[PDB]
Amino acid sequence: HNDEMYLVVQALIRACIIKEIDLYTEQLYNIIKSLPYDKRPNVVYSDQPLDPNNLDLSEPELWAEQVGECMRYAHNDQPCFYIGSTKRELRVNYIVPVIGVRDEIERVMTLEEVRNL
Amino acid sequence: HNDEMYLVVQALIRACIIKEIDLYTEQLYNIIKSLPYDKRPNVVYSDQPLDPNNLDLSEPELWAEQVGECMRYAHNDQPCFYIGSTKRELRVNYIVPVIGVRDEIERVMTLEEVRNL
Amino acid sequence: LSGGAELFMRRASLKKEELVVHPANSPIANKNPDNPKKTTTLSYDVYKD
RNA sequence: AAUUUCUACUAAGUGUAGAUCGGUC
RNA sequence: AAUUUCUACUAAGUGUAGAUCGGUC
Ligand SMILES: [Mg+2]
Ligand SMILES: [Mg+2]
Repeated sequence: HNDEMYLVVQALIRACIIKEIDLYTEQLYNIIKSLPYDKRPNVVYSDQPLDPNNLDLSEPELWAEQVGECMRYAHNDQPCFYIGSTKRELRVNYIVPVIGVRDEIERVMTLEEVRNL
Repeated sequence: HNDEMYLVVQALIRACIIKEIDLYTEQLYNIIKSLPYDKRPNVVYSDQPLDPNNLDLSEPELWAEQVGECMRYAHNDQPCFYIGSTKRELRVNYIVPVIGVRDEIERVMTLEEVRNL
Repeated sequence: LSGGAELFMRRASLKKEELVVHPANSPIANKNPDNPKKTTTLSYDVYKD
């Protein structure tokens, strides 16, 4: 019960991380659903733990299309973030908003969502 | 490094717990602020990590006064919950919703907040 | 009227795992910028398909 | 829950409806 | 984003605005 509890501790670190991401997803969901679909930021999407205070701008998976339609998951009720229009079916559950359009974006844009409105 | 990191890991477990309490405080904050002050649940109030899945009704600090005036606490952006009227000034930020008057009440009533109305 | 009335039975495609809803008593945003309102709120469930 | 101070508010969007003369246990 | 099916909505509260003859590549 030495290394097993060690990887359990790693799973608990990932639990605190994914609950920080889920908490910021909830408050960020509130400030995004406060916006009338025009002052929305261009948001990086992912289906992986994306940890906005530890964002890595390395891979070409970074994308900057305007988010919308952040509705539930009605077996577990979630904020869900279609990255395009209604009819693109690109639902995700991990988002980080950034500055503007594509190509070597700026870095983080943390907690400036009230300055978008 | 033998005994200190042990309580560091325990502090991380308490961090995951208090972020669960903060998340349920956030969702519960939204579902309570979507209610018109008359169908409000009778809310146990505390300024302590209150963890409704690990609730113990042994102390005499149980109280079921109807909640009201839930608003924002922007110095650390915390959701603040008054427990009396406007003019009782007993602000708290840890809440558990149950049913009814005082004395050996119903126990927890978690995840039934949509059934309030 | 005319002949050849045809009753078509149709099966289910979306299973019960991937249903996504608009919940009750939650002010959601609105798509059209020409909307004179900005939010809307219902008292029941609005599903997806 | 914003006020010349107090109270009931959010009340058409940094406010609305009232009332208040004296310094003194 | 709820439909007899399709599309843009929430549009006064399990809907609203239009359009659709045909089984066949
Ligand atoms: Mg007052
Ligand atoms: Mg549609």
